[PDB]
Amino acid sequence: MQLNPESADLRALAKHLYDSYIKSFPLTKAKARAILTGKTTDKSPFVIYDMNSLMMGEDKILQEQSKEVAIRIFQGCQFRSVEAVQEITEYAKSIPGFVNLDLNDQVTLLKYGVHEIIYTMLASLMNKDGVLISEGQGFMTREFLKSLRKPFGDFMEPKFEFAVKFNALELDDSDLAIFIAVIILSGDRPGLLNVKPIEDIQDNLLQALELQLKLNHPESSQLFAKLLQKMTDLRQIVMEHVQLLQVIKKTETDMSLHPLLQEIYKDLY
Amino acid sequence: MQLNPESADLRALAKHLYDSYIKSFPLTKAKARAILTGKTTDKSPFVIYDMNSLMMGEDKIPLQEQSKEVAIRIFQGCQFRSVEAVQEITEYAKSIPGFVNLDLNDQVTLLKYGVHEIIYTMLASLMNKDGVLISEGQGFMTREFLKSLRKPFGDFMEPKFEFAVKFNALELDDSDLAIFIAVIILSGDRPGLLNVKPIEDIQDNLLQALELQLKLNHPESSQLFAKLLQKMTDLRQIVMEHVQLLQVIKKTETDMSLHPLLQEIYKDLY
Repeated sequence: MQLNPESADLRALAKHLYDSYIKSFPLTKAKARAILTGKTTDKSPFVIYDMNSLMMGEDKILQEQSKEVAIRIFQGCQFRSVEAVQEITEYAKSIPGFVNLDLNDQVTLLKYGVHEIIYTMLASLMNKDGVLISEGQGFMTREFLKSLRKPFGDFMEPKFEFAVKFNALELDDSDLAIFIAVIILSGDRPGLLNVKPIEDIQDNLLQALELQLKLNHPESSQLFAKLLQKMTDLRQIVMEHVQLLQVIKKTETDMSLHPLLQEIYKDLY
Repeated sequence: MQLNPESADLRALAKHLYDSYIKSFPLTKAKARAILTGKTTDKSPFVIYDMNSLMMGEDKIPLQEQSKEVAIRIFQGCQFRSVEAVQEITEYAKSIPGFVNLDLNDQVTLLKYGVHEIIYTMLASLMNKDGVLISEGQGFMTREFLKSLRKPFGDFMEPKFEFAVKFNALELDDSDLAIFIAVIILSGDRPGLLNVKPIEDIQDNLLQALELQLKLNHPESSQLFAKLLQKMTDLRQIVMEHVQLLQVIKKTETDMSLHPLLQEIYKDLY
């Protein structure tokens, strides 16, 4: 490793991705950690730890029902998911060379990868106790999400399980900006014609990420390998999610989905 | 990259894994590629490209519907080998430095989730754009023939062929495969394990060994380490779509049994 024009360019590529990551995503890992440790005073979130804390929290964010509780939560998860797909698309277009690829392959790269990004970025909002909700305005506890009516008391546990392992790597927004870009640009997704120009964009991004982690994480040896193996855990989560979603469409027929999400989930896994 | 005691040890770890890989697996990539390119002069396999080539081929290896009878036998022969393969992988796993000293419940666990990932990584060595070597180089079944089989069997081999194409383009050899296989086995993030600390401790070395092997052996391929690691993603997807498909053949066909060794592996998996 040395200071040469190629290394200087890999840093330039890294800065670019970071600046566009900041421009695309409003709730950054730095921003969310600050809240999660109480370093901010403006963003003091309400904690939803039970039913009585949820009903009071709905005032900020029939006679009696617990079914309406699991329905309302799940709908709000897909409410944010749609807003998130918009940001990821805005971001994807800023990756050097993405636009100049086949548009039918741009559609493809975003179709399979959007969910992997969603969950990578969701871990930034999480801790062993719970998740930040409503752009940092609320905090829903892990155990509360777990107590929800079957089979909803299981749709968030794999994300929390992942989040714990991922967060132990101690990555920052500068590292996440390259990693997110790496995930998008993959030459092993189905329905791709031009894998050659994609694998060349990713080769640069991987070269950029390897250097970023070398400079930023002197302590973590084999982090590059560790971070790359998390893409395996992300695919499993995306797969177990669509597998769980088929149970919602079947067992509880009266549970609709947004047409933007309906197109993504169609003919996926 | 430098020559120091740690690097010398990583090479020793690499040699060890290769020598046990050779001892465990009889049909190596080198061996299979020679058959596939007609460089061997004895192992001349019979090509099964349709129905008539299969019947004549069955002479070399039920009044029911022909298309159903043929799909059933093929699918059974895929699992007959799969069993023989699990035995080889287990023999290999025991040779990885530190595997035996771990928890035996964790040893059972690691092999439970990883055996299928290895099976498919090693299956790609027997494959080319045209088909797959069957019965240890005695036969060659075509991709398109496997694709024509009665629903939903005409779909169980396509993901393996798709993978194989991408994996083989990396141009790995038995030395590289020997470390990669070992890396897959020592996966930390699997269910039913509490001793993640010693498991990760083994994989960190294996990964360090693989990074050096690819650096020395593949001077041309600059991000081969990153590329090869991303294939573990494709392997998990295949193992997942496989168990998901296996569910269909039991619900569709009541008269479709499985070997008790495989029955234990697939149980409570994905």
